[PDB]
Amino acid sequence: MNSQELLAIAVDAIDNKKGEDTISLEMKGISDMTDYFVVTHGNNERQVQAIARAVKEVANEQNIEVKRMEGYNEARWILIDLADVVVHVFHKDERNYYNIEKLYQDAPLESY
Amino acid sequence: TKGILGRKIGMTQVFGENGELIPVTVVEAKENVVLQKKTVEVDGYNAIQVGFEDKKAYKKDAKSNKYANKPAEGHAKKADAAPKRFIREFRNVDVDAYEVGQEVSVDTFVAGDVIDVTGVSKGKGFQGAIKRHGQSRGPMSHGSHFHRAPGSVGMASDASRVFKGQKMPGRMGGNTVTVQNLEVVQVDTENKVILVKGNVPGPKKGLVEIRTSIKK
Amino acid sequence: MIQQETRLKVADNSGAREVLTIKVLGGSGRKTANIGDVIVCTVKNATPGGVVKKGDVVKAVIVRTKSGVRRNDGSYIKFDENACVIIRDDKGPRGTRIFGPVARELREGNFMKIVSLAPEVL
Amino acid sequence: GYRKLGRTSDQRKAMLRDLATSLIISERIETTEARAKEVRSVVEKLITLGKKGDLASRRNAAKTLRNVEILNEDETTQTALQKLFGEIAERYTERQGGYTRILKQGPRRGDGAESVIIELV
Amino acid sequence: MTNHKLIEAVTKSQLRTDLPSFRPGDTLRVHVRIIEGTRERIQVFEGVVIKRRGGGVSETFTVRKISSGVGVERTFPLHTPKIEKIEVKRRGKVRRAKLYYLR
Amino acid sequence: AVPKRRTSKTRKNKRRTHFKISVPGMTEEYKLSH
RNA sequence: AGUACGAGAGGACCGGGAUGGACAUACCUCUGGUGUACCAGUUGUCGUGCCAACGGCAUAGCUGGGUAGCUAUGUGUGGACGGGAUAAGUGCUGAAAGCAUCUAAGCAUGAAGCCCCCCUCAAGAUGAGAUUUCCCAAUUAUAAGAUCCCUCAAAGAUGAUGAGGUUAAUAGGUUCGAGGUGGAAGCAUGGUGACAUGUGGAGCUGACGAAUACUAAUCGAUCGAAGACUUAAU
RNA sequence: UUGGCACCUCGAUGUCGGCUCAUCGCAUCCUGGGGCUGUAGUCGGUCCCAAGGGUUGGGCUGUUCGCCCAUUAAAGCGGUA
Ligand SMILES: [K+]
Ligand SMILES: [Mg+2]
Ligand SMILES: [Mg+2]
Ligand SMILES: [Mg+2]
Ligand SMILES: [Mg+2]
Ligand SMILES: [Mg+2]
Ligand SMILES: [Mg+2]
Repeated sequence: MNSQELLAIAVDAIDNKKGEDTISLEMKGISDMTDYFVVTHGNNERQVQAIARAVKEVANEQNIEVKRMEGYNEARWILIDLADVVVHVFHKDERNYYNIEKLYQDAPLESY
Repeated sequence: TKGILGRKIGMTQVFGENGELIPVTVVEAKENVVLQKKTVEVDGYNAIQVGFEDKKAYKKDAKSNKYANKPAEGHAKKADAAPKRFIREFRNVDVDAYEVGQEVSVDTFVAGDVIDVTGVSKGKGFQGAIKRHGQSRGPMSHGSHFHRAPGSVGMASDASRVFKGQKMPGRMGGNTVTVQNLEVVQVDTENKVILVKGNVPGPKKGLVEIRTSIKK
Repeated sequence: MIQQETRLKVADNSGAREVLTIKVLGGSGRKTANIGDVIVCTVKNATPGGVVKKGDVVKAVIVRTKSGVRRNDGSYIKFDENACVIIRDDKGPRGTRIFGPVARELREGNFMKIVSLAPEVL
Repeated sequence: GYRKLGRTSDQRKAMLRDLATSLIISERIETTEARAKEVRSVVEKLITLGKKGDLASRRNAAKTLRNVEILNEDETTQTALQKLFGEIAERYTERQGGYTRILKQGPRRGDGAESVIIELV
Repeated sequence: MTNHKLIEAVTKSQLRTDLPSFRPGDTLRVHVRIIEGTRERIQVFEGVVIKRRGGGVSETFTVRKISSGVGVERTFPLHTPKIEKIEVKRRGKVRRAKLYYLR
Repeated sequence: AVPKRRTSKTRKNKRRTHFKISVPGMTEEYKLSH
């Protein structure tokens, strides 16, 4: 198994579930904790459970385990992690508050 | 089941497969022999009487326990042995097996089994009431004369006696304790050693008693 | 270790700088807390201009200690000060940007949002 | 070892240094049992420096042996330090340790204390 | 440790003869392998040697570093399999054998 | 902390059963001067 | 396991673990605390008309560290499940009075509670038990067998328990190792100098380990059994 | 519990809280069984069986008690000069 052969599938169920600015970052020459990140955001409190409840299955297709869904019920910022891919499900505006992309502005990024 | 006797030697550690540390004691177990198989028709219980360490033979001006005596010597050679120092009976073990005069090898213990250990404690002399039973000590400033002492003992002119199961000073130490459900790590055969995960009672050079667990 | 009437510090961009511990969230008469532990605090010193003023009770999380943690591989890690980070109802941080390292034990502690943001994990 | 003898450190370190010296001069003394099971050791570690005889041992054969006692044997004068490396060392050049010998006399009158002799061999 | 030699014999095939030498105050690097999944990477720790005790399998040391203002320390066993290698790259002079004046 | 009664003549003497002394050894008279 | 059930959302039964808080017990391999006969550093003043290499007292003269040993804030187990029945409460045949009905002749059911299962002490249990082997007379000596007495701790207020007594490795010492300190003295190069380098991971080392009869466990004394009687079977 | 009576004790029965220790009782605060209902589900409410074990740290005034922030499966009422 390998990561780069597993991120075109990672952008899959989040454009299926109609994610927006669904970009992806890498951390090869950055960090030693996780390879690549994926990012998104969503509008409605209803709309934020289905984006990531899907990812539960899609990790069971390759049969990699999931360990936590933080703020899932609260439905504000949610994080399913895999040590190679991460699904940061955001809100319409909290994306701007934390502003992920510019902390790691020095990130080779790719749009999808 | 199965049971072997031996001496506690020391304590060290080993590295597992995942580099994890596992702490271990080191049990030596040589020269065990069976000396009397039992019966229900005679005693009322089946068992296996076993003896562990060798000693010397009868002597005329004999003034130790190194050199054996005649009643002992008349019990070793019966089952074709030498005089044995320590003796114990094991009662929870199958008796159709274990013929007489043989030896008992550590090899009957695999690595990864489960056991329970039984031995003596260490000696503390005449000790108080808060090292022993472990209970609160009193103030040391603000004008106080109660520091390390057992406060009260009774109530009043009702129940003017003092009940029996009461906590006072005295002696704690060489009592019989057991430990349940430890693990077998590794089993040498030449040096005749068995290793156990965890620490077990007694002092060094003491005596240890090993047996299979009964629980699930 | 972190117990009642203990003064940690703060390592986030949320105004509160120093705090005072007054509880630990176990419950059977618990009397300490190490890394990975949700607690209750107040503030005793802030910065002018921010989002968490002085006199506000809040819950908070450890990230560093003088006493370390006993890794199962037979390894130990002890820092040279203490530190804390302030959180919210949604199990996530008040501010945004983390300062100073943290400890890897926070990955299996559902604090992945904070390793998601911090310079040096170690 | 490890005996205190009802005498605190600063006192015991000076009582065991007088015993080691006055013994050597007369080779035979009369003490209680306990003390002579402790100069059983201090003085046996003190000939083992006298067989070397080097310049360094004389420097550690003075940090326990006692101040220069101007002896007077037959028409002479010595020091307890130019008697220990010249004379005892030469008698005892071919044995191993064990050159002391304890001997039990009776008790005393006043305090009821076992009395023993100690000499060299 | 020749007591009766039964403990320093069993614990013989858990040693390793791969590791260079080092006294206190001798900078060196430490290539751990860290397992957080099906397979994971290395993540060096670098620093300066302050402590070393013991003998046998239970022989330890520790190293100090500063990292973005804060100090940190990690102490390791010498014979564990995690530690791929050790790389001593500098050497010094001191008069102590436990170093704590570094805080 | 103070005696409430008198001690009889018996209880005084039932108590001194063990309040005696002992004998030396006997080597041929010669002392056991090991 | 979103299945029984729930108007759907919600939600068990089932039964699987994973990780914990308080509490109770053994231990010292790790992390750490002490360590007053161990190792370096360092000020003041007395002792050698001084060189400082040494000692004494000044909280152990102060400071940095620390072996054996006892310790927790450290290191590992434990709580039981499982069964025998019993409260309320669920029932079935079944009479009462046809039918009825859980109690009346009957009879399954079912609570962390109760006795049994797990750990510890126990035959002065005068109801004083059960095996195994060893010892056997001319009041009377003495046998198996123990105690006095001397060397010591894995034990210990004192008694007692335990290891060993010259066919002997018990404690000490001597010769080798470990762990700890952190590079002696003394000569030799370099610096005007106080200093730093090299000969040399040096030298010293209390309590832990081994080997070795050089010292002493000498000498010698004292207690100590000789199977009753019927009434049966032999 | 506030009391009534004045039977022992005045040639001495010599003291309200809190600290240290513990011990019994249920008319049960939590856990454990169940019945009942408007308990659809949850959440309860009500009465029934049950004492094996369990039952928190701190601020103000003397504080016995009282009020208040903060946690907890729960933060029990009475006896024993
Ligand atoms: K208080
Ligand atoms: Mg006073
Ligand atoms: Mg005598
Ligand atoms: Mg003076
Ligand atoms: Mg009244
Ligand atoms: Mg009244
Ligand atoms: Mg009247």
